[PDB]
Formats: sequence, structure tokens, C-alpha cells
Amino acid sequence: GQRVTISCSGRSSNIGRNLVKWYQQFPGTAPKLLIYSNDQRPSGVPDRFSGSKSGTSASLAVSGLQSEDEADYYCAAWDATLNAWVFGGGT
Amino acid sequence: GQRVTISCSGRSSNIGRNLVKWYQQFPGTAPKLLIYSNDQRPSGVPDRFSGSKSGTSASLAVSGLQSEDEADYYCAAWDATLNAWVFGGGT
Amino acid sequence: GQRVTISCSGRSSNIGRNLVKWYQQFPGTAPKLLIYSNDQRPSGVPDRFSGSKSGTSASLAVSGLQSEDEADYYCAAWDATLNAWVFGGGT
Amino acid sequence: GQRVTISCSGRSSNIGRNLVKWYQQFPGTAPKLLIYSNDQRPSGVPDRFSGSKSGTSASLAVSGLQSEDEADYYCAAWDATLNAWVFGGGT
Amino acid sequence: GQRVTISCSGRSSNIGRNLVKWYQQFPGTAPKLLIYSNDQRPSGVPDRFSGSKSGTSASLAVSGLQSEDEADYYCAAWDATLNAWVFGGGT
Amino acid sequence: GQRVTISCSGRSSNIGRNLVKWYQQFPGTAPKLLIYSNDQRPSGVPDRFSGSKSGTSASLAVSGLQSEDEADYYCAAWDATLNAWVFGGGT
Amino acid sequence: GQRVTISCSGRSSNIGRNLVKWYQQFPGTAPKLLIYSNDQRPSGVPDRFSGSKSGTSASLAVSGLQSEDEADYYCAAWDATLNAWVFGGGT
Amino acid sequence: GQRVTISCSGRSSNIGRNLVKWYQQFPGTAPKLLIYSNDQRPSGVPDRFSGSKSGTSASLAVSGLQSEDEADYYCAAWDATLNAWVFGGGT
Repeated sequence: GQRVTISCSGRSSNIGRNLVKWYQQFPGTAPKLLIYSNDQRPSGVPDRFSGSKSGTSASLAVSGLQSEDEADYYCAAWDATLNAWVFGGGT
Repeated sequence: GQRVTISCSGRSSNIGRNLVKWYQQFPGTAPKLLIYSNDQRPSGVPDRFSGSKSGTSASLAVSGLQSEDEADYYCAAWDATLNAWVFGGGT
Repeated sequence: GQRVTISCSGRSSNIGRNLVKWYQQFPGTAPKLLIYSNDQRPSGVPDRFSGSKSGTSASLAVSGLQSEDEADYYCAAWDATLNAWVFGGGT
Repeated sequence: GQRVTISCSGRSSNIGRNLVKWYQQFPGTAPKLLIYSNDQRPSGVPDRFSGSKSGTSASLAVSGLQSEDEADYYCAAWDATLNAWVFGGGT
Repeated sequence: GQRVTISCSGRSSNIGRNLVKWYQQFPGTAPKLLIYSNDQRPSGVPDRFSGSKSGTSASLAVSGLQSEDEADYYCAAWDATLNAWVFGGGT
Repeated sequence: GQRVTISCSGRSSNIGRNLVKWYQQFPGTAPKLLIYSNDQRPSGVPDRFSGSKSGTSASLAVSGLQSEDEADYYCAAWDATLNAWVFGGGT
Repeated sequence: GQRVTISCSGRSSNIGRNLVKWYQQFPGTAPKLLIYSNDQRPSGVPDRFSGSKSGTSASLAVSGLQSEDEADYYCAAWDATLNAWVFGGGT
Repeated sequence: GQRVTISCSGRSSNIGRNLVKWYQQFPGTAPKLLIYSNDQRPSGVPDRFSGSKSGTSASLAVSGLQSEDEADYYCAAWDATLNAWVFGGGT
């Protein structure tokens, strides 16, 4: 008689009285990007993979006022076996 | 008699009294992008994969005021086996 | 007698008294993109895959005021087996 | 006697008193895109696939005021087997 | 005696007192797109597939004021077997 | 004695007191598209497929004021078997 | 004695007191499209298919004020078998 | 009779009375990026991988006012086996 209880909560999860007050006044933004020559050549060859930001990836992130970037991948299992029983009887 | 209880909550989940007040006043934005030559060549060859942002991918993210980017992939299992029983009787 | 209870909630899920007040006043936006030469060649060859943003993909995301981009893929299972029983009797 | 209860809620799901007040005043937007030469060649060859944004796909997303892009794929199962029983009796 | 209860709710589902107040005043939009040469060649060859945005597809999404794009594919099952019983008796 | 109850709700489903107030005042839109040469060649050859936006398809979506695009495909099953019983008696 | 109850609701379904107030004042729209040469060649050859937007299809969607495009395909089953019983007695 | 209880909470999880008051007044931002020649060549070849920010990836992150970037990958298991029993009886 096995029991497994995985209550793996996520992103802004089971929230009681949450509040996110934001404000932004008077921003002036002029984020430009200019390139004369930029050649990345990122050729990723994985075999077995499970990770979050997999990218062998030469980026260029110019941020002005706001740029929120996350990645969720919850409760994962590449190879899980939570309970087991084996018996042998081969005469 | 096995029991499994996976209450893996997600994104803004089971929320009681949530509130997101936002404001943005007076923004002035001029985000331009110019390229003379930029040739990425990202040729990703995976075999077994489970991860969130898989991309071997040379990007260029110029952000003005706001750019929200997430990725959800919940409660996943590449290979899960939660309960088991085996018996052998081959005479 | 097995029991499985997967209440894997999703996106803005089971919400009690949720509210998203937004505002945006006075934005001025001129996001242009210009390219003289940009040839990505992303030829992804996966075999077994389960992940969220699969794309080996050299993008260029210029964001003005707002650009929200997510991806949901919930409660997934590449190979799951939640309960089992085996018996052998081959004489 | 097995029991399975998968109440995997989705997008804006089971909502009590939800509200999304929005506003946008005074935007001025001129998002143009110009290309002299841009030839992506993304020829993706998968075999077994289950993920959300599958596209090996070099895009160019210029965003003005607003561009919301999600993708839902809920409660999925590449290969699931929730309960089982086996018996053998071959004399 | 098996029981299966999959109440997998969808998009704006089972909603109590939902409201989406929107407003947009004073927008001025001039989103043009011009191309001298852009030849994607995306020839995707999958074999077994179940995912949401399948497209190996180099797009160009210039967004003015608003462009909402989602994709729903709910409660799916590539190969599911929720309950079972087997017995053997071959003398 | 098996029981299956799949109340998989859909799009704007079972709604109590739903309301979508919209407004849009003063928009001026001039979204043009011009092409000197753009030849996609997307020849997708799938074998077994179940996903939502199947298209290996290099598009160009210029959006002015509003363009809403979704896709619903609910409660699907590539191969589902919800309950079963087998017995053997071949003497 | 099996029971199956699939109340899979659809699009704007079982609605209590629904309302969609819309307004649009002062739009001026001039969305033109011009092509010097654009030859897609999308020749899709599927074998077994069940998905929503099947089209390997390089489109060009210029949107002015409004263009709503969805696709419904509800409660589907590529191969479903909800209940069963088998017995063997071949002497 | 085994018991496993993994209540591995996530991001802003199980929150009682959370609040995030923000403010930002008077910012003036002009973050530009210019390149005469910058060619990264990051070609990552992993074999077995499970980590969070996998990218062998020479980036250039110029930040103006705000740029929040995280990555979540929760409760993972490259190879886990939580409980077991083995017996041998082969005469």
C-alpha cells in the first residue's frame, strides 16, 4: 500500500491575497541596435537533454524600460520510478 | 492499494483575491533595429529532448517599453512509473 | 484498489476574485526594422521531443509598447504508467 | 476498483468574479519592416514529437502596441496507462 | 468497478461573473511591410506528431495595435488507456 | 460497472454573467504590404498527426487594428481506451 | 452496467446572461497588398491526420480593422473505445 | 507500505498576503548598441544534460531601466527511484 503526494505548485500558485501594484511615470526610451557584421553560427548537437534554457545561442538583448523573460518546466522527470515490487518464482 | 495525488498547480492558479494594478504614463519609445549583415546558421540536431526553451538560436531582442515572454510546460514526465507490482510463476 | 487524482490546474485557473487593472497613457512608438542581409538557415532535425519552445530558430524580436508571448502545454507525459499489477502462471 | 480524477483546468477556468479592466490612451505607432535580403531555410525533420511550439522557425516579430500570442495544449499524453491488471494462466 | 472523471475545462470556462472591459482611444497606426527578396523554404517532414504549433515556419509578424493569436487543443491523448483488466486461461 | 464522466468544456462555456465591453475610438490605419520577390516552398509531408496548427507554413501577418485568430480542437483522442476487461478460456 | 457522460460544451455554450457590447468610432483604413512575384508551392501529403489547422500553407494575412478567424472541431476521437468486455470459451 | 510526499513549491508559491509595490519616476534611457564586427561561433555539443542555463553562448546584454530574466525547472530527476523491493526465487 504505497502513497505518493506530489503537490508541486507552480507560478503564482495557491495565492491568498496577492497584489502587484506597479507604476511607471515619465520614461523616455530610444533603444536602437545597429550591426555592421555579426554572424553567430551556433549549431548545437545534443543527445539526451532535459534542461531549461537549452540554447547554445549567442544573443544580444538590449533592454529599454522592461523585458521580463522566464521559462517554466515543472515537476519533470527524465526517468522516475516512485514505487516498486518484484518477486521471482521461475522453477 | 496505491494512492497518487499530483495537484501540480500552474500559472496564476487557485487564486484567492489576486489583483495586478498597472500604470504607465508618459512613455516615448523609438526602438529601431538596423543590420548591414547578420547571418546566424543555427542547425540544432537533438535526439532525445524534454526541456523548456530548446532553441539553439542566436536571437536579437531589442525591447522598448514592455515585452513579456514566458513558457509553461507543466507536470511533465519523460519516463515516469508511479506504482508497480510484479510477480513470477513460470514453472 | 488504486486512486489517482491529478488536479493540475492551468492558466488563470480556479480564480476567486481576480482583477487585472491596466492603464497606458501617452505612448509614442516608432519601432522599425531594416535589413541589408540576414539569412538564417535553421534546419532542426529532432528524433524524440517533448519540450515547450522547440525551435532552433534565430529570431529578431523588436518590441514596442507591448508583446506578450507564452506557451502552455500542461500535464503532459512522454511515457507515464501510473499504476500496475503483473502476475505470472505459465506452467 | 480504480478511480481516476483528472480535473485539469485550462485557460481562464472556473472563475469566480474575474475582471480585466484595460485602457490605452494616446498611442502613436508606426512599425514598419523593410528587408533587402532575408532567406531563412528552416526544414525541420522530426520523428516523434509532442511539444508546444514545435517550430524550428527563424521569425522576425516587430511589435507595436500589442501582440498577444499563446498556445494551449492541455492534459496531453504521449503514452499514458493509468491503471492495469494482468494475470497469466497458460498451462 | 472503475471510475474516470475528466472535467478538463477549456477557454473562458465555467465562469461566474466574468467581465472584460476594454478601451482604446487615439491610436494612429501605419504598419507597412516591404520586401526586396525573402524566400523561406520550410519543408517539414514529421512522422508522429501531436504538438500545438507544429509549424517549422519562418514567419514575419508585424503587429500594429492588436493581434491576438492562440491555439487550443484540449484533453488530448496520443495513446491513453485509462483502465484495464487481463486474464489468461489457455490450457 | 464502470463510470466515465468527461465534462470537457469548450470556448466561452457554461457562463454565468459574462460581459465583454469593448470600445475603440479614433483609429487611423494604413497597413500595406509590398513584395518584390517572396517564394515560400513549404511542402509538408506528415505521416501520423494530431496537433493544432499543423502548418509548416511561412506566413507574413501584418496586423492593423485587430486580427484575432484561434483554433479549437477539443477533447480529442488519437487512441484512447477508457475501460476494459479481458478473459481467456481456450482449452 | 457502464455509464458515459460527455457533456463537452462548445462555442458560446450554455450561457446565462452573456453580453458582448462592441463599439468602433472613427476608423480610417487603406490596407493594400501588392506583389511583384510570390509563388508558394505547398504540396502537403499527409497519411493519417486529425488536427485543427492542417494547412502547410504559406499565407499572407494583412489585417485592417478586424478579421476574426477560428476553427472548431469538438469532442473528436481518432480511435476511442469507451467501455468493453471480452470473454473466451472456445473448447 | 511506502510513503512519498514531495511538496516542492515553485515560484511565488502558497502565498498568504503577498504584495509587490513598485514605483519608477523620471527615468530617461538611451541604450544603444553598435557593432563593427562581432562573430561568436558557439557550437555546443552535449551528450547528457540536465542543467538550467545550458547555453555555451557569448551574449551581450545591455540593460536600460529593467530586464528581469529567470528560468524555472522544478523538482526534476535525471534518474530517480524513490522506493523499491526485489526478491529472487529461480530454482
